[PDB]
Amino acid sequence: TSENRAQVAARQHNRKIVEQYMHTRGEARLKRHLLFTEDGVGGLWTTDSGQPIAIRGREKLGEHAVWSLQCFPDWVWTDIQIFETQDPNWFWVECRGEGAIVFPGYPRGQYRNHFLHSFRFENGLIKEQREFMNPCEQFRSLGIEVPEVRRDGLPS
Amino acid sequence: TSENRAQVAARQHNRKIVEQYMHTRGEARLKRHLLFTEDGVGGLWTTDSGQPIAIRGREKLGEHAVWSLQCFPDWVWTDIQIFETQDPNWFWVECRGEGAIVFPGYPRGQYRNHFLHSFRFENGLIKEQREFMNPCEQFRSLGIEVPEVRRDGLPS
Ligand SMILES: O=C(c1cccc(O)c1)c1c(-c2ccc(O)cc2)sc2cc(O)ccc12
Ligand SMILES: O=C(c1cccc(O)c1)c1c(-c2ccc(O)cc2)sc2cc(O)ccc12
Repeated sequence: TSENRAQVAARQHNRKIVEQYMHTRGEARLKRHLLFTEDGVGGLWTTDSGQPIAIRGREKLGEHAVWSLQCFPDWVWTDIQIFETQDPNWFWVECRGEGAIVFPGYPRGQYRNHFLHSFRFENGLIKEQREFMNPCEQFRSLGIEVPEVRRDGLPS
Repeated sequence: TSENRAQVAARQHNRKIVEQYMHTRGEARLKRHLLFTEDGVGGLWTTDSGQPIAIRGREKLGEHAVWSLQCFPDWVWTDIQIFETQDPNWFWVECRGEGAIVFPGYPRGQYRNHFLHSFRFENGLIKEQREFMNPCEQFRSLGIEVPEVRRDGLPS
């Protein structure tokens, strides 16, 4: 059907955008915001406070990349697995990430973590990117003590 | 093609299993392990230590459900969104979960969180289930202090 053709076409184009995003590194990160719609949103959905840190708007995304290039100067996404879905405009990615972390007021460290990303598209560009990770590993990379759930009472 | 028919059939059956898993509640949780292969694995991939808590084998999954029915006595998954993928044997689920948490040696609490699940299938049953969440919300539900990354030096 004409609908299936349109959905197939959208999914193939959108997959190329996800691939490009995931392989953007170095100075090219300063232009990654051009993969978003003008009102596109990106950011980190898993933080210590329980609220997302959402960067709203293509312009603010480009401004944020200037910061992230300083505080994550050599970040790489690795082990990238891209998942298309029944929605041609919705993709998920499982990957790892790694790089130096140079966060204001903390010792320089090395950060490694597992990540899941969600990518939702509109008219050929990213409308919403969300990443999900375990913040405990970011705490460790910053030298912040991670609390330990006591396991004495739990099954082996 | 015959391959596409086989993949389409697998995906439709597997989706019904994911739906059944996500809607299993109450005493029916004691039989949820029958949705797994004999060597199937399930568990929690995001914890304070950074290592998964994997429950290995259909038999051990059924034993674990006895524990989880005591310590999460009224758990419900809500806001369930099931994502098929290009792999007919791989699904992702975005959802929320909620219920009392009655963990050994901690005050009884109420736990709410956002979750992602991965479901991989073999021969019509779950070979690997993995959940991913932000442990900071589980800490809060247990009365454990969550450290705060200092944000003074960060862009507004
Ligand atoms: O790393 C990040 C982060 C968040 C969004 C985008 C990004 O590129 C990095 C964290 C925070 C952060 C907040 C505002 C900001 O302008 C830069 C950074 S605050 C915080 C608290 C945590 O517990 C864990 C992570 C972060
Ligand atoms: O809740 C869970 C959990 C884990 C797997 C399956 C399950 O049903 C529940 C956590 C833990 C746990 C470990 C062993 C066990 O037999 C029961 C529980 S240890 C720990 C540490 C954290 O930081 C956060 C969660 C858990």
